[PDB]
Amino acid sequence: ALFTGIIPPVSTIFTADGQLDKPGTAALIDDLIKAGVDGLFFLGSGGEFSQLGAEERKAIARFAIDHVDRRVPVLIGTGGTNARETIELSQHAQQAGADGIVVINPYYWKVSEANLIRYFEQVADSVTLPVMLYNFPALTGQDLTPALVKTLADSRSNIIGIKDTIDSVAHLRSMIHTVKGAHPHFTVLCGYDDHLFNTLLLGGDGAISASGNFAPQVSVNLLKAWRDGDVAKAAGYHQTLLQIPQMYQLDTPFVNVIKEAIVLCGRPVSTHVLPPASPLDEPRKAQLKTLLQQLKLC
Amino acid sequence: ALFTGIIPPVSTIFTADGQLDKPGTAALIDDLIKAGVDGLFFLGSGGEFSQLGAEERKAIARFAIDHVDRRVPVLIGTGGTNARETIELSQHAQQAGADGIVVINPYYWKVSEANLIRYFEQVADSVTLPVMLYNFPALTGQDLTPALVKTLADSRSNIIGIKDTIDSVAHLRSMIHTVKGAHPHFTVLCGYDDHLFNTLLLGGDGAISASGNFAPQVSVNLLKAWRDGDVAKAAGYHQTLLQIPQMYQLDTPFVNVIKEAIVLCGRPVSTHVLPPASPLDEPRKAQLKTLLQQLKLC
Amino acid sequence: ALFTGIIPPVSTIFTADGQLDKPGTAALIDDLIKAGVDGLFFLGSGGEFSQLGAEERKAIARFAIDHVDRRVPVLIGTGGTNARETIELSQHAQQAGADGIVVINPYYWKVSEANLIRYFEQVADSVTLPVMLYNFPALTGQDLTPALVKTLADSRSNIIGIKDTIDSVAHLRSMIHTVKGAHPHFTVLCGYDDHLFNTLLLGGDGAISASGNFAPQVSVNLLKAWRDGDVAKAAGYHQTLLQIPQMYQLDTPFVNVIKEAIVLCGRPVSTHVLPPASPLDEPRKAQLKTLLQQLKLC
Amino acid sequence: ALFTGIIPPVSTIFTADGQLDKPGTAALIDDLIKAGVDGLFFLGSGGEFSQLGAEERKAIARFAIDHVDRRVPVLIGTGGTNARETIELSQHAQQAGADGIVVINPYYWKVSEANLIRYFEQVADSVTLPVMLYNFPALTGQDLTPALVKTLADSRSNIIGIKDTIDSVAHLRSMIHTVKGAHPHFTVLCGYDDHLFNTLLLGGDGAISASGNFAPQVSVNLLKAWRDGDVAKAAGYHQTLLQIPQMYQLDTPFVNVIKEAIVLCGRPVSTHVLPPASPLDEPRKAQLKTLLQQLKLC
Repeated sequence: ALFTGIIPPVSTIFTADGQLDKPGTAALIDDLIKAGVDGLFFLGSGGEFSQLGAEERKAIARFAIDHVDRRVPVLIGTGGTNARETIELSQHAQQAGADGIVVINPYYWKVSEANLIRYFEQVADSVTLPVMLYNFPALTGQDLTPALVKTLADSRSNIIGIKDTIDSVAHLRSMIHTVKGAHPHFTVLCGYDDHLFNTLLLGGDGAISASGNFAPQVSVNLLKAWRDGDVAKAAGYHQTLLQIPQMYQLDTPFVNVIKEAIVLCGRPVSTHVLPPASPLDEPRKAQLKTLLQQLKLC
Repeated sequence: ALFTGIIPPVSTIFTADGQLDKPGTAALIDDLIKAGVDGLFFLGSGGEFSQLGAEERKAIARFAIDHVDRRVPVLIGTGGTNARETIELSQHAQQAGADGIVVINPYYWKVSEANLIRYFEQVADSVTLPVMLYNFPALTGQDLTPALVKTLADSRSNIIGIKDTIDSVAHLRSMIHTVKGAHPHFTVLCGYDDHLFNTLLLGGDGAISASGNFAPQVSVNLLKAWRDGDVAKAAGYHQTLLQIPQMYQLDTPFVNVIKEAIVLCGRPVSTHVLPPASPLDEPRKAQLKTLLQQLKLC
Repeated sequence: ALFTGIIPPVSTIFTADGQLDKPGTAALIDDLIKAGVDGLFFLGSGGEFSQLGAEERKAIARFAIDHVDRRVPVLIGTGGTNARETIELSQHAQQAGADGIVVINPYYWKVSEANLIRYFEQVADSVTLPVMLYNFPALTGQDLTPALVKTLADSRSNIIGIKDTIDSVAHLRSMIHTVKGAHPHFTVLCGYDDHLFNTLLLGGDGAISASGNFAPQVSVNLLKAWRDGDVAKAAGYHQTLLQIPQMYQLDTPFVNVIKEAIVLCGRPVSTHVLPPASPLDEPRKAQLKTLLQQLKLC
Repeated sequence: ALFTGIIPPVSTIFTADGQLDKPGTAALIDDLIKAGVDGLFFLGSGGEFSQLGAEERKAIARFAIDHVDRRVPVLIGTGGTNARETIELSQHAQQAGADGIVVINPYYWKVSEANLIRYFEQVADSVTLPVMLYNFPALTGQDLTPALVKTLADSRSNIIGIKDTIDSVAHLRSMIHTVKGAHPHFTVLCGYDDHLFNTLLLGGDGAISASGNFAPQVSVNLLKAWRDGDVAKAAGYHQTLLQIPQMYQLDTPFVNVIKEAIVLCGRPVSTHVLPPASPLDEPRKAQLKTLLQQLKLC
């Protein structure tokens, strides 16, 4: 099983001009590796992939991969609506030294099932890297069903995992039963902090969630306790993770909230976010600070 | 805080003629009280209230309350679309000796917010009993928001709880935060087996869920372990509760599955369900058995 | 084709104490027959079926059937969630002298397709009357697809039409293509005022819509002009029907608006509605008046 | 009022290698101008904007603008998820000689209302050109409400129109009332063939719809009859438009269908579409043919 455990969707740090901030991004990366995470996911939703151009995306992927320097496995989010660009980004990721790619379904047109299967087959066939699917139906408007994901895992042997970003115990349970039933080593990662514990108890593999960025120790220590067989200690961390997502209601998008949390929890970086996201105002930063303090996160 | 803990939505047991089966109903009630439940809820969704006439509802309430004979707190589900009837069913439940009523929002017309607040205020004023709200938006098509629930709890002091039937950590967390923040003794009970653990860890109060009928020991042992500070033990029971809901997929509606489970787990009753529900077939009964066996429930 | 043309969903008139107002209801019935409608539909959504008990429904049906006295075809809405009651209301409608019944799908539980087919088969077999289906997915949360409706028309020969209540050209077109393609005399009536014209141009058969109560001359004259080949005259009435539904925004439910409009347009009746509906306040009554006056309807 | 009447969302013609086909696109352009359209819209949804890179889009806009050579007004679709790119495409379109831009809301993140208002204000402030909004909630997952459109029309005087792409008489009626009530020359165009007639009768201004490509004469002729006060002639064209959208069911996306209809109605071009769209198979091409022949379109 590839890409198991805690694999944060790393924020991309930008300067005030909206250019990749190399020292800031590098420092966040080294904080996360230092914290014991199992891998790093660049250019996911929280990494602002959808607000970046293709060449910006390539430059960021290359920098991120080079800085990591094989210390942990690296995943690159290569999806979008332009399928030709997906292939271009996916092959670039492979050429630059990524260990895998993460591919969301096209989120403008909700393409027919036949087009959807064909889309994922051809992205898969375009690289010889492992491929992880990315389900985010709140944003895409099209759920990757456990049945369709099984079909894909049946069709292509490099389709080996999923980030299932959904607030649903049923979706996760059924994803694990349906797909891991047929494909024992298929990786099921939840996209939400507050589902890591259940995911593990259901027989899934970990999480790619936002709090990996500013509070990686909570998820890391939950996974460690769980693997140790210390279910009480695991559940104590889960109790914190249950409460964290209150801060994501502060703005939409909440990539600004995640970067301000990174700052408040001890890492000085530019908080700049790319439009149409916008800075978190002072009242909502104070609100964030008090929540992080209440959770003993800073 | 009223109605806390494990409060099963008791199945209504009927003979072949579609008439109340008093001995079957009595025996189920007596099984559940013996299992150590904290209360009994009659004529919830799983009790088939929506397939019953007003007079039959009154007959069932009467019989159930009298048999319970004050051994545990009793809730009666009195809602529907006919608000005159809701008031009639509520005052009947009070006169008959109920300890509280559970009231769903009208589920044909999704009435305006002003009509909805008025409805709930009107039914709460019709009785002097405690009133629990019932949120089940998958069936009602209209969610009872934490903000609207708070308004109701501010507005009437006998509106004291909610059964929040939803597969959503966010909805439960926000319910608890919003309403219990304002009303510390307001009772939050989840409607799904697989959210009990999370509900307790979030600061809520228990569950009214289907497995209460055929595996009450699992939720009962979970609540007891939790209240004893033995979180690992509680998590062990949660792991069973996480898996149980796959049986509910066998039919729609799944009131037939619940009764077949009661029989399989050791209580012989007739498993008759009211139209438009229909008998569970032999192949699906066979799948139910092996799931219950796999979970060590029979 | 049975039950074609203009068939108003007649409001039920009640006294201030919430009982059937016989003179008021009889006079509304007589206005509509005088206005040239093709049928009368009692106890539809606008007739407040979902707010009335079983015995009130029987009483209203009997009175309405008797007052009409075979001068136009009479339909009775017999649906609900209690399928045993649907059968008993449908059999009563037949014995009382109704010409057909209109049956909505169960709208609490969205039953499996197997259960849904079985339900409509059972109701259709309980009577030797014409059966019209009622699709209202905004309220039911479950669409009667053209495929499913064709399966029902294939299955029972007394399932002979549908009231399709949806703001969708595509749903109406596909309903007509699919069902009338296999059953040329299956009747398709739209449930909204502003789709009557399109329904006719698409090859369907008329409307059961709210404005049939207070402005029946608009629909009746549209249908007449269309059959006369005076398409420009039809389109002029259509322009009025396009603007009418802004008045329905005044309340939810808007059964109060419909009764107030009957009054405003010349027929003094009591405008009492059953909870959870409530009286229309004086400002919205005035707004309703100004909308009617703008459309030259009073 | 700017950009009224019939403004097709022009197909982008590509060669078998996926590059802009200049002579094919030029021929389509000249066919439409010659058919009497009131303007041309490049890089809408049907123009495959979402499957194209930013540089590809700039090349297409430049070529289409230069080929039209001021013969009719030209709109360019500039939107996407990357707001910085939206501004860059919008400024490029103005510098290239476009008459206006059409801007969809961001369709990955559904941004907060504040972020959404701010986005359209900054795109509008980036150009001195007329701006038309684009509502397509089936694809974006975020409806531009009549109330929000009116707030934008109040805020920026170059925000002067909307393409409202919705199967809804209610949405169109309310859009027209709310926004044109406040701004009499704000232009409301429907996005669907089968709502053109209702749009005009409601007080709106025309259509940007797929059949403008292959059957422009139907819409042009309808608009001409309407403006002539010959409503019966207009309604005869509408009867064809009511039936056209069956063909769009043949694939998702249906950009392939539109180009194959262009070919079947008499203009030989390459019918290549960009992934994740795919070629229409021979069976579905025949089906398209028979549908066009039935409507006397080829």
